[PDB]
Amino acid sequence: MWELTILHTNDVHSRLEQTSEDSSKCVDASRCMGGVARLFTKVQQIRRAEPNVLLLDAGDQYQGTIWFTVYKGAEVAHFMNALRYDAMALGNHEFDNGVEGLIEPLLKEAKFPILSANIKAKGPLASQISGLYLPYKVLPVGDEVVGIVGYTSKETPFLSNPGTNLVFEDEITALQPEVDKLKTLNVNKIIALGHSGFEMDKLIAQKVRGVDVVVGGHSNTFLYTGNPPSKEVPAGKYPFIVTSDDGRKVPVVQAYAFGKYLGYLKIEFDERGNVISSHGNPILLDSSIPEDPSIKADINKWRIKLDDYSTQELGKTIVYLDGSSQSCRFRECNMGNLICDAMINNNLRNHVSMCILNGGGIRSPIDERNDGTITWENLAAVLPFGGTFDLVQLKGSTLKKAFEHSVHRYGQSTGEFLQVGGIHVVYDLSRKPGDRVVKLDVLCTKCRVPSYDPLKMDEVYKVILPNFLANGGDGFQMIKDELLRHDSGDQDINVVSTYISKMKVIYPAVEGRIKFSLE
Amino acid sequence: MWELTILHTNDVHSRLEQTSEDSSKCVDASRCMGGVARLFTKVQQIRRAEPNVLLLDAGDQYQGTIWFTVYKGAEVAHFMNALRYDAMALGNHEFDNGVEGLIEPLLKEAKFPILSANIKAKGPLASQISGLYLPYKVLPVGDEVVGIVGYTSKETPFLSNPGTNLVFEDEITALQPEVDKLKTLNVNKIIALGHSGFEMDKLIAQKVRGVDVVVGGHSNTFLYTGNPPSKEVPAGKYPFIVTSDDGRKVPVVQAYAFGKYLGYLKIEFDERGNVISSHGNPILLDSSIPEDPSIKADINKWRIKLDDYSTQELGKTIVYLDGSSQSCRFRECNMGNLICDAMINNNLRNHVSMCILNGGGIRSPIDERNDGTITWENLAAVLPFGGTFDLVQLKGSTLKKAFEHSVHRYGQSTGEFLQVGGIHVVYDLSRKPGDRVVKLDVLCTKCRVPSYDPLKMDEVYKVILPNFLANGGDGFQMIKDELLRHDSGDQDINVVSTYISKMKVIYPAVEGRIKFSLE
Ligand SMILES: CN(Cc1ccccc1)c1nc(Cl)nc2c1ncn2[C@@H]1O[C@H](COP(=O)(O)CP(=O)(O)O)[C@@H](O)[C@H]1O
Ligand SMILES: CN(Cc1ccccc1)c1nc(Cl)nc2c1ncn2[C@@H]1O[C@H](COP(=O)(O)CP(=O)(O)O)[C@@H](O)[C@H]1O
Ligand SMILES: [Ca+2]
Ligand SMILES: [Ca+2]
Ligand SMILES: [Zn+2]
Ligand SMILES: [Zn+2]
Ligand SMILES: [Zn+2]
Ligand SMILES: [Zn+2]
Repeated sequence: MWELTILHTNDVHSRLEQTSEDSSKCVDASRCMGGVARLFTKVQQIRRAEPNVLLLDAGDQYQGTIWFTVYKGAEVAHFMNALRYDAMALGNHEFDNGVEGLIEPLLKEAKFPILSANIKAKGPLASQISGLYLPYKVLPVGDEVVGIVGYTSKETPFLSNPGTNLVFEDEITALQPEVDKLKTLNVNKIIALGHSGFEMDKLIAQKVRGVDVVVGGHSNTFLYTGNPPSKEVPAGKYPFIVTSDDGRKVPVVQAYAFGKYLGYLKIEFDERGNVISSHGNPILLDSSIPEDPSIKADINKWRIKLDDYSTQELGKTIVYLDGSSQSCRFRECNMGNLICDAMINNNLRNHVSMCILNGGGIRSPIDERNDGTITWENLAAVLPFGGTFDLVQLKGSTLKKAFEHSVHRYGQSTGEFLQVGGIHVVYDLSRKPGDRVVKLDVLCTKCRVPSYDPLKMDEVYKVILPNFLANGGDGFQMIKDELLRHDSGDQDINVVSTYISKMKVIYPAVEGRIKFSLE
Repeated sequence: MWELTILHTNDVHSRLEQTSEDSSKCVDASRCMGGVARLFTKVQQIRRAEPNVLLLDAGDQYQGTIWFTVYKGAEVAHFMNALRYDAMALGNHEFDNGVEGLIEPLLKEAKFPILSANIKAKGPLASQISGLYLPYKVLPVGDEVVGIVGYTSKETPFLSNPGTNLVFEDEITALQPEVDKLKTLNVNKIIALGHSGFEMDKLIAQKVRGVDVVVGGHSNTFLYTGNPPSKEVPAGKYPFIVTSDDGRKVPVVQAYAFGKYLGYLKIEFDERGNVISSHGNPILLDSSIPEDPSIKADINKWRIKLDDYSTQELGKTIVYLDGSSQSCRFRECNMGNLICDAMINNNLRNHVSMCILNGGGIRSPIDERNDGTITWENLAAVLPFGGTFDLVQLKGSTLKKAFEHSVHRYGQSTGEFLQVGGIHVVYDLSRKPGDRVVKLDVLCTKCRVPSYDPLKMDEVYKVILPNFLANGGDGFQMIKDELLRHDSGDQDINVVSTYISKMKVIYPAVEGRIKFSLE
């Protein structure tokens, strides 16, 4: 038997420092979690104990906090290099700052292979990106070799800005010939490492002949065997077992997000590279694990430059600003109401009364226990993308279809669920998709006293929304296709920041803007 | 036959200048109404035409605009004297600034008799107030005499600050011996002029033997025969006929409020002072009637001092601020929501989440068509009383009873109807009084994310409300009797003014805080 320990992270999203349990800024250091210093301690402890170890990342290191806004990936190359990651697969957020934002800060500076087998470069770009990422890497581990084959979401063109020169093939189509090539090179132990979501990961496990294990990301999937150590509810056992079409049991793993957990899988291989068994569980990187002092001091050095975004108080909150995915993708969330109220307040300076906002665009909560203080740093984790809040004119029919889209596949923690302003929507999830909106009232504009009236299909409404939605992001194709007017607006973070400074003390409530009917 | 023309006003409430149709500040002079200059023109036109005329006021000249805040009744004595009023009865708002606020500005300066037969002075006050008001006045009108007997609401001690030295008797008990005294003096034509409301007026007509006509006020009752000329819906025909217990047809009249109409009743008397017939209608004092130039110039002179309250823009509204009685005493009104939002914003600077406000305390709307400008003058007509917004701690049971009180006699345009903040109430008017509240949800305080939960009878809530309600005003005896804590707060007008200045542009909506169930 030959035992391999796979350590893995995914969707770290710029949480270089330790954080609160909800992955927002660490205030009470006594109960903080994650961060690269604490992760280092845990990894080193495992490397001391186990002779055959791989530390892998399944993408989306890019984007999430002021670390990325300021260092733009240089912090990722630096601290991943310091942690001695063995390999990384490209995620969609690695393309947020174009191909040049991936090439210069990360690809040219990483000391570990960066992988994607389903990304093919064309035109002038093909010439200089050659060699900076690889379809696979064969890694020596003890007296053996392990093949790692990469993959990135085929949907990346729609999720990010990878440009016109990169082609994203179907993951299964692209993976099979690379796995077959590795098998002809006598590599009998193969890990598929990539960034497409748990559903695609299970499909890769089922269909790509020769993959022994799948390490994934993108869906922030939490898997656990037994009693979970924190608030994340398991979506399945760890590892999640898939029976392949050629009859093999293939473990599929993922480790939630934000560096809160370290994924840990032990695989028992035979001499021909068959998986005899596997077991493990994600390790909660809580305060019981000490933060490595060398890494922590280097984090404290890089932290100096970021304190310009922490010293200015924009305002105060006396309520928890719930920007969690568990709230904002399933129900009305007070962070969504705050952001929509700021959006409407900004354009009103009777003009435009309605706001829609994809809940998945709210990327972090903000805690009120830090003497209620809100800084640019706190808001930057909520709104990291540098988008704008645009003015659009829609038909009632278009809006009805958008609200049907908001809940068409409700229950999967998808970002399309809409947060609102100037709208009172009631859904009935017992009804079929496309017919779940049972009430949709909107604030009148052509009235001297604003009040709620039923939306009319043949009428025209002005809505403030992110450019992400005006461009048909999150499958809101009907908005881009059917809109009547589209005016570009102010930068998202500046809109909210200005609103918080005007109000001084905020207390946004959940107040019945979105409801679900029991009957 | 001897014909008398009675001209009458009531509840003028400091509308010395002409106003908008809704009785708020005149902006578009082309369509403005009321005011003392326009009233003078109409009265003079009638005096030229009819030889036997009386111009009467049924109280509540005091309180309503910056005119009263600044001149404190000196403007009332002055312009009533200029209009040559023949008599006035004391209203409840004539006692708002104590007995000294009635005595010095008005009683010592009026050139016409001021009347009340059911007000008896005691102690040290009895000595100097003697003669300044009278129970009645016998007035020469041509070759005849007409007796006018006054009356003031027996409830004045609870509605105003008349002090401990004045006793308010039952109107009928006090009126009968004065009417009997007038009959022994061979006065066969008697007008009862007073300030108790249309219901008491009908009772006086029915029960006080010898009263030929009742001229009233206090309930802002609009009566009309035929098609009404503006937005006020008639409560009955003009005059309203009562058959007395001794078998006589007694006309009862009232002329709405704010000087928008001039009450006009022609009475045909026989030689023994029996009413043979009567007819008339309130005259809409609209732009077709020219404003008298002499009065208008004198109004413009007194106006100079008030322009200090008009030059400073506190902020802007882009919506009509509906502070009308027709909205605020019957349904959720956006002026109530604005005032409750300002009340909560002021104390929050999780602390206190709920607001209740008697709709009758909202004394005027504010128009948005004046380039949306809001001044101290505009807010002073909304909040003329100089009250405070106090913090109180109530049991859920107490709150439930207050909300039952808010709709116990719904439909009568009474001021107890509550406007709210941090409360979602649903009423069912088909149910019996005391059991009409079908839903009452309140914003949690002991929660990190505020949200609505059903009120609990045995729990404790902190509510911001006017001192008027904390003192059990508008029959909210349960608040004064059952409250657990009462802290005095900031001046009402300053709270709203400060909130408007912080927001800069306001757009309060009607948003479902108060609802009525159809079933
Ligand atoms: C501007 N920009 C990025 C971008 C778009 C185009 C061109 C360049 C850049 C975004 N803008 C906005 Cl508003 N919402 C977004 C965006 N990126 C994701 N999201 C949201 O995040 C949800 C997915 O979150 P997760 O479940 O954590 C997976 P992942 O971390 O891969 O995003 C989506 O369903 C969206 O709602
Ligand atoms: C402070 N103060 C006065 C006052 C109280 C006590 C001691 C000294 C002064 C008031 N405070 C407040 Cl908040 N609401 C009031 C008040 N005076 C009336 N109201 C309201 O106005 C309604 C009646 O209005 P109307 O139908 O037009 C008759 P009227 O014009 O006679 O008031 C009442 O039902 C109350 O809701
Ligand atoms: Ca194998
Ligand atoms: Ca008579
Ligand atoms: Zn991610
Ligand atoms: Zn992703
Ligand atoms: Zn009045
Ligand atoms: Zn009154």
